[PDB]
Amino acid sequence: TNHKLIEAVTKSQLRTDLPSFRPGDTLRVHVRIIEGTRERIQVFEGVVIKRRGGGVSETFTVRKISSGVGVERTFPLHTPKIEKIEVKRRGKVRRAKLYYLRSLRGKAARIQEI
Amino acid sequence: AVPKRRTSKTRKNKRRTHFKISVPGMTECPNCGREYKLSHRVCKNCGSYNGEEV
Amino acid sequence: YRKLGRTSDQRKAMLRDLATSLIISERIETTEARAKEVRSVVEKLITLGKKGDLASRRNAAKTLRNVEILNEDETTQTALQKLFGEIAERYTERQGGYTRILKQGPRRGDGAESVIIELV
Amino acid sequence: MIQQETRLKVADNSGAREVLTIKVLGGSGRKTANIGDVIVCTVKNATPGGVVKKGDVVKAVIVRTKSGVRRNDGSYIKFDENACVIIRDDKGPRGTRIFGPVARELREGNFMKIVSLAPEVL
Amino acid sequence: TKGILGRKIGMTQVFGENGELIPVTVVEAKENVVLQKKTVEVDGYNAIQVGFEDKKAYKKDAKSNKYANKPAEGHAKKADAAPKRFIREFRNVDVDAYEVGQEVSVDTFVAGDVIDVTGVSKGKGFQGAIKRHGQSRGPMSHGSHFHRAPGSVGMASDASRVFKGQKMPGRMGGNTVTVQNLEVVQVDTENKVILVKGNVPGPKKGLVEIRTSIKK
RNA sequence: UUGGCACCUCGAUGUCGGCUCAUCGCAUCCUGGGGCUGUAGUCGGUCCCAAGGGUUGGGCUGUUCGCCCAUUAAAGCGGUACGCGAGCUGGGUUCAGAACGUCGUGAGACAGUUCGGUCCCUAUCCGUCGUGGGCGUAGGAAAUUUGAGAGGAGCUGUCCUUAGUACGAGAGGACCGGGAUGGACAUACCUCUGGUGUACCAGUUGUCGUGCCAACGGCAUAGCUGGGUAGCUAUGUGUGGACGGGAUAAGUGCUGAAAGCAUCUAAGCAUGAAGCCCCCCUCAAGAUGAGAUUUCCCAACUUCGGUUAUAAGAUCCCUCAAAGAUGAUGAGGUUAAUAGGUUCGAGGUGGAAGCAUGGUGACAUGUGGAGCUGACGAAUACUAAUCGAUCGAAGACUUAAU
Ligand SMILES: [Mg+2]
Ligand SMILES: [Mg+2]
Ligand SMILES: [Mg+2]
Ligand SMILES: [Mg+2]
Ligand SMILES: [Mg+2]
Ligand SMILES: [Mg+2]
Ligand SMILES: [Mg+2]
Ligand SMILES: [Mg+2]
Ligand SMILES: [Mg+2]
Ligand SMILES: [Mg+2]
Ligand SMILES: [Mg+2]
Ligand SMILES: [Mg+2]
Ligand SMILES: [Mg+2]
Ligand SMILES: [Mg+2]
Ligand SMILES: [Mg+2]
Ligand SMILES: [Mg+2]
Ligand SMILES: [Mg+2]
Ligand SMILES: [Zn+2]
Repeated sequence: TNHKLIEAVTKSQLRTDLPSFRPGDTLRVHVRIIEGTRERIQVFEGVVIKRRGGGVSETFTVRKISSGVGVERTFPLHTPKIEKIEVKRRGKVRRAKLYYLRSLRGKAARIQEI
Repeated sequence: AVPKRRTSKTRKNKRRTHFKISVPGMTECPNCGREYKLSHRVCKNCGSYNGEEV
Repeated sequence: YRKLGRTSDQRKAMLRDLATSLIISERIETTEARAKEVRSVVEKLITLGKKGDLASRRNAAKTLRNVEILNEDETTQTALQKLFGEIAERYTERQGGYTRILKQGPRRGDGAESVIIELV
Repeated sequence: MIQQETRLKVADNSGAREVLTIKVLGGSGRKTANIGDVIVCTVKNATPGGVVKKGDVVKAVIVRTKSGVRRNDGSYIKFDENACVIIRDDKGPRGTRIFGPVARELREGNFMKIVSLAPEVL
Repeated sequence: TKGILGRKIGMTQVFGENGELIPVTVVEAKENVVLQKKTVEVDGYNAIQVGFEDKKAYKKDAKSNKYANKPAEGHAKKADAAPKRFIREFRNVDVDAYEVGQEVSVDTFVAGDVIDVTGVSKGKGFQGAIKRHGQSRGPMSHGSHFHRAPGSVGMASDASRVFKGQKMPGRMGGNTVTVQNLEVVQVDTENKVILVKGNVPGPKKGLVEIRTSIKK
């Protein structure tokens, strides 16, 4: 394991609510932002590039194209701000870090579903 | 990179204190008592180390 | 880990040669560092001979050499055959420590520490 | 991590299409800039018949970068480009449209006409 | 104004009140025992020895700091406690609220209690002037032959010497460091642990002196 | 600075500028404190104290100087062989080649210009940065330590509020006081984002090999490519320069004479700067003035004087790192989890080999989040840290109090 004490301290910060997803698949992320007035909830619908880390330091970055501009939104997996994670597809992928998509945009960025 | 002054016998000898070598990590072999050997090493004579020939 | 006055590939080949030579000879006279590094190699190979699967032969052929040894029945045999057929059958209760070392003493030419390493 | 001699695309309609930075504003010895920060600039490429033409010196806001920004929740946001929007006094543009997405830190930066005109804040 | 010894274990994350991320450092402080209570009468300065990490007892033929030596075993018997591995004093702490043999706990501190941790930094070896003092590297092209060396050293005939505070290559290693104004986040008592916000000095398996801040 | 004199150097004192590294002065550029004002207020002028910190990036030029662009609190003046070439460069001047203008009958010449043009050295001494051994500190040892001293850090903007107040016709617009947030810098560290990551994982080309298919191996920059554990790191994460005290500087005052008054001074008293001594951080008892505390060890022979090995303690020697050029420091040394291996995991890669199945085939699917996995976590004596050896006290005299 990581460490018998690290794990036992940082257990409480974990979250078991969440699903099992992999880099490749298009998911949504219902972020719980705090705009300067109040709390809204905007969604970031994109494909997962990667997941790294172990434990509370697990992460996953998501990539969306808004208007020809590529966006890359990284998160900690165990935030309280992520109220919900929905999952649309399960994309087919032979790697774990889809960094080849950063150079590709359009018909070549297509992930094939299973 | 070139000395201006010769190095006296006094300085030569004051420097050649720590250049010596020490008594090795020597011990007896208990198979033969005498024929001192190196510690944690095989005995050349007895071929031994903890009783067993090698 | 450790580097032995050799670059990466030379180190790999030296280690494979030492492993294989050990498997053939059952004891070899070397320097202590090369011993201390090849014991890991050897012991992992013995573990593969104990697991005994085809995939384990295939993974140990990645690390052994194709050598031919004559048996005492005047018979032809390979390192890998010897390994998976004899050596892993000797150690079926022994859980590691398939190899020992004996510090011999300082070599004349280079002042190196010679050792003897065998698979008891 | 935006410096001198960085060329930034321009995310408005003011006439400028590529823009080169000169000095980052905020203090002395300031090496770099990042999202939300203001820069002096010059226009190396301009759209024909644009309001803001070639070789005009002008201020601008950094709107999006590859060397993105960290948030207090650990969330990061990066982009596939570097972009500017050109301004004057009152922290608002001399254009009227903004292209592509924009970051939230401009809210704290009081660039509110920009945030309102941006088609997607992120 | 208190004090406690520990071991740097490492670093993790933890989430605050508002989803705020927090980089945090784990410090295990078990087997903390007051041993000697110094006094202005006898030592001239009021202070408190504190032990850490109970270790093994006398052995006739011992060969390490594992097995405690007979002076130390006596020093601790005088407190009616076990021999100890790490000892340090704490002058800022008060005298009356500690007696000898008393066991300190992590529970002394509290969430939000501000501190300063002092520990022996990580060991970089013999290093050069750049790595060690943050100097600049000479140019790597244009016919240069000065890349990573320390530059000039002194001036000339006037000042035909090299001032003492000159900066040259040497041992970059384990220098004692105090980090100030760090915040205590959380405390765990089954595990006897202290979570500290930040980047405390020294390596893993390494002693750490946590104590209350002198400046506020 | 321009020069003068020609005292050192011609059996060699390397010569402009830039770079790296800083150091000092103050005739102070900013910030600090004050007086006068033709000081309404914001801003300013001028002078006084003040050297703690800071005092920018580019264009042109070999260029220093200088002009310009853009900022900044400010973009300081000078010295240090116009600081620093056994620390770099060598653009420029200053060798030999060549050419223009001009001079010269000519060879050739020009503080005229132009193209090109070899920058040697393994550091003896001092010095400096780090690191150890010897002895000493009146017994021998282990740990914790005060601090004579030394060193470091010492910066500053923008905003909000007081308050759109005081001021002023208005335009405009404070001090004081409180709070917040950044630039540069220093430091520690790697959970985060990124980098590397040559005994990690996978893909792939050519060629040769393991007898052939399959699978593997070697060479091709690690063959190339895509990710990447540990550690090392910044571009990343945290913190810092906080709040104050005492005595002073220019000054500002009270009392108060000498001099019936006046009068900050002569006696006396109070106040007063980012400055000084402290507070803060680190090293520190070789501080030969060698400190203190706590604990441990405490015989036998004697020429009588003194010895002796031995105790405590530490080393040799070995296994290793959190340490490291080597010594050393630290974890451990069989009454043993120090490293290796082994079994589990984390993290990483991303779906092994074989078999079967659908396809003419390239391939695809299932068995199966498969198999591999160097450094990280845990458990486990399987292997090696064997037996041993060496060093290491018996505490001088005097005086006084007991
Ligand atoms: Mg190769
Ligand atoms: Mg070079
Ligand atoms: Mg001479
Ligand atoms: Mg000479
Ligand atoms: Mg002055
Ligand atoms: Mg000069
Ligand atoms: Mg030179
Ligand atoms: Mg020069
Ligand atoms: Mg010359
Ligand atoms: Mg003529
Ligand atoms: Mg001339
Ligand atoms: Mg040429
Ligand atoms: Mg990192
Ligand atoms: Mg890590
Ligand atoms: Mg091949
Ligand atoms: Mg084949
Ligand atoms: Mg060949
Ligand atoms: Zn023997």
